[PDB]
This record gives sequence, C-alpha cells and structure tokens, in this order.
Amino acid sequence: EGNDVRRNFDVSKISGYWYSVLLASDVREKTEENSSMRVFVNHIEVLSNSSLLFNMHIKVDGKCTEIALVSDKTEKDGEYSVEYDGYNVFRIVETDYTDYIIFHLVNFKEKDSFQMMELSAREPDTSEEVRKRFVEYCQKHGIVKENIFDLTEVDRCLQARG
Repeated sequence: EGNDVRRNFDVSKISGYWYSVLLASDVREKTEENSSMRVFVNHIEVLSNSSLLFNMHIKVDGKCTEIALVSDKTEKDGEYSVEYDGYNVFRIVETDYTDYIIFHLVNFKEKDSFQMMELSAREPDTSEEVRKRFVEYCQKHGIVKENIFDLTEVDRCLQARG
C-alpha cells in the first residue's frame, strides 16, 4: 500500500531523525537488556561518498551512552558494512522515508553468525499494519514472532537526544 520503496533508494531523503520501534533476532538473548545489539537510532547523516553515520545510544549499566558508527558502502547496492562486536553486513530492506524503515543485519562474529532486523521510524511509534508488515518480512527471514522485541515499551534513551 501507500508509497513504500524496496528497490532503488534516495538515501538523501532517508538522512534525518529516526527512532527504534521493533528489534528482532534469531536468538532470544541478543534482543535482551544487556545484549550489545540493543542500540537506539537517533540520527543518520549522508556522507561525502554516500557512507552512513549513525548517532545512537546504548545502555551501559543503566546509563545511556553515545555511540557513532560509520558504515561503509559495499559491492551489492543498498547494503553497508560496519565493525561492532565482530563484523556486520546490513541492508535497507524497504522504507517509506516519511514513516518507517526496515534493516537487516548479519554479524559475522568469529566462528558464529546472527541475523537481526530493526524497524525505525520518523516518530517514536508507527502504524499497527506497519508493525505487522515488519513481522511478515522477518517471518520470511525465519525470525519467529516470539522473538520480535518491542522498544516502544522500554527505555530507548529518549532523553539523551540530541
């Protein structure tokens, strides 16, 4: 429905202030409180070369910490690469630049692999159908509904923003 694009992107119109609605993975533990992969998007900015800078927050013993990651563009179009708790390869799944965005990420830790998907939005929360549309996408990626954690119903470091 609406005006969602999943093919060729206009990265220029995706640079701005995003939130973090839902975060899901293949493992139950990597979506938990102290799990490194529980980060909260604040801002994204287009670089000189089209690489992406992510201003975001993580809870270090209950205290919100500022983190910045530059994800370098790779061979395949629409996908970026960044190293954090191992090697990460992620790609923009689909987005309605004015409402939501879906991200898929594989973290190539040495000898083990985990995939993760995040739903971010221009506003702290987005539509129940968009909430559903994410579950349909991460269902195809084999991530079961049981392991789709909600960020809307927890402290997402809102304050420190920024």
